[PDB]
Amino acid sequence: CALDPLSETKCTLKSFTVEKGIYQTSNFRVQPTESIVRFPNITNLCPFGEVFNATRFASVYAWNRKRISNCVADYSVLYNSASFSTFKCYGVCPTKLNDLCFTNVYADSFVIRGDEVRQIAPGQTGKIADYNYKLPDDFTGCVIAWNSNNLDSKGNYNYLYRKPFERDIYFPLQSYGFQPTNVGYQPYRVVVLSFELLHAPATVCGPKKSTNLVKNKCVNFNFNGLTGTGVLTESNKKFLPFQQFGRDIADTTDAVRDPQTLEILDITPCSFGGVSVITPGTNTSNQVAVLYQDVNCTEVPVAIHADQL
Amino acid sequence: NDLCFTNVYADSFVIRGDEVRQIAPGQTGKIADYNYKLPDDFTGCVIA
Amino acid sequence: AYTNSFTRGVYYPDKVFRSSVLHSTQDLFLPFFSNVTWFHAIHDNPVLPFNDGVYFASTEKSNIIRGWIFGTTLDSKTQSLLIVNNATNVVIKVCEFQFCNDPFLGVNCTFEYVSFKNLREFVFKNIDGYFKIYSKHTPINLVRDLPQGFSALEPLVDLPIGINITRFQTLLALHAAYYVGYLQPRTFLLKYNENGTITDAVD
Amino acid sequence: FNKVTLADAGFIKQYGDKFNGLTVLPPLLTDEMI
Amino acid sequence: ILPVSMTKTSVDCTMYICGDSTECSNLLLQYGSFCTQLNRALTGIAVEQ
Amino acid sequence: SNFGAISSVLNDILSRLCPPEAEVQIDRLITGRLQSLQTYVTQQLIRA
Repeated sequence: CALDPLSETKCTLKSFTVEKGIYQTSNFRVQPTESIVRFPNITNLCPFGEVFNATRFASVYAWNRKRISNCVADYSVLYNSASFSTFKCYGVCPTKLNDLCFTNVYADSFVIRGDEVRQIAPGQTGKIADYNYKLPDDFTGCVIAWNSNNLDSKGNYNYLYRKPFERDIYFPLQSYGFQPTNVGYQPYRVVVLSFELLHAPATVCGPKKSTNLVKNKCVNFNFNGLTGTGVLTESNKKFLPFQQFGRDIADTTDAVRDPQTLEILDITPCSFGGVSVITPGTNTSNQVAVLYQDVNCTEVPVAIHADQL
Repeated sequence: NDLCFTNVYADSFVIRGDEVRQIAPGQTGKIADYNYKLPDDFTGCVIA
Repeated sequence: AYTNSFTRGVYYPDKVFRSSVLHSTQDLFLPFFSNVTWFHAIHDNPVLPFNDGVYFASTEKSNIIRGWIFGTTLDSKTQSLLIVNNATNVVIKVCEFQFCNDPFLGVNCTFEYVSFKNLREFVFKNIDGYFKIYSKHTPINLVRDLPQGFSALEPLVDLPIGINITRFQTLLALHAAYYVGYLQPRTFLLKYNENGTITDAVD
Repeated sequence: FNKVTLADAGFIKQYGDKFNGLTVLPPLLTDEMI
Repeated sequence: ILPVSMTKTSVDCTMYICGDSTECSNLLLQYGSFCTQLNRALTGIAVEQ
Repeated sequence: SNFGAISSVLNDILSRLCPPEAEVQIDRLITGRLQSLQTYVTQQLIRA
């Protein structure tokens, strides 16, 4: 089906005979494309070396929240770390965190009983989740939890427990009997990373190297974790200085600002299903003509990527 | 017991109990990359 | 005193370019044809509620209005956002301030930042703990009132400060007039032109 | 011909030269042939 | 005054539904001939104008 | 429109998720965008 326009037509029709006519053809042509990557120029490393190694994490009635910002974020080191007994993620899958890139990231951290780790999931119901650490039902983030029975047990009744991300302080306040001989009654340390995916400028971005920028070819791009397959072309769109991206009538992305050089690129999809094949019957000839729908003839090799065909 | 396969393969090995979490089709982690990854469309059983 | 704000107090809802399109958006907006409380800075700066958010404007020839305060108790029990322009640049803090009995500018801490004939318009909102500021400036030729016409306020700065704000006050240079209105959850239809600029709106 | 007009997206935003697979094909008879 | 024709639209249903994603396009093949019969219907409408 | 997916943008789902969950989110967009096209083509056939 990728051989020639008549083969693309025979495969569009699911037929070896083609009757006389003009046929608007489904794509089938081979689509090689090169990756392109872009992120802001920044050199700080994110403080996970503080957050995951602090001498004591907080009690889960009054958990502590750390803002991560303005840094390169090696989530691959966290995900490779032997320290973590479980590493859930929701709205993101952890392998993608090194390609992905965020405005801020919030780490919430505390100690709980090991059986309570199952309650740290989106919109959960239970005697910790419904009372002092509720996650949103639309939470986008990772939950990282491990037994700390070597660190935090003594038991160690200095560890205590009592809406989404709410904090509150007679009180229902209670203590944990953390002793080394306790399997579910162990202390577990936990960190919860919440990702701020808003369309404002990103500041917390994975250690993935920005490529050179390729215009006028079909590329598999990434700008600040916004990906796509498309041709990039520099454009005359008058972005106001606060605007980072541009959208079509469909609200699909039509343009982007490069984060390293503040030029505006239009995006165009590579496919070009705008091909029609003019044929006499295959009983008359295998000769065809091709109509490239509403393109200028000098632009045809660029419209169809004829060097890759 | 109602079913009849063309071949069956038993993959037999030892890991730490905490890492048995990683032996599933959609899973990720150091077992599920550097030494033993299942297909994401795997048909079969995992026994541990 | 009061005055009726016309089509004023509209702002760019997101950091996205759109052009030659009509876009419906739901957000905290000042309603059209709505009463804003009017105060002279010459011949006061009382405390106001913040409600869901604030539209603030000053009509000027003098730069007497120079800053703002936001918080809950405003008495060092908790963080309070202080914003001042020092006549060279903007300076911002969220410290546990113990403010004066009648605050003015002479002619613990966490977050900090450093950067009638005219009308200066600003919007303050505090969604998800992000204190978002929007801005616009224009010439005018009226001492009494806001102009009957449209211009969209564009982002000044965004501060991830997390304060549970419920109260507000302005700051004056002492040894001009200003207007206060409250934002409300409203659907607006916005008219983005070829230059990606919001040129009109429907409440 | 002056009394019928376009103001649509599109239709006019495409026809005045959108790329989400949608296209407008020309008629076979041009208005000069009609 | 009588209507005689309408605008001859064509929608590439793979680029509408899947937007140049190969991952989506492989999932859209599991719906079979829904996409080709949408293109067939709009082609019949367009030729009829 | 989302049609019940995490995002209406097909490239968000592909840049954020791995295949086992990305295919569940994309299938909501495929189902709703295919229904959106069937509704358009049906009403264009009646209008034609």
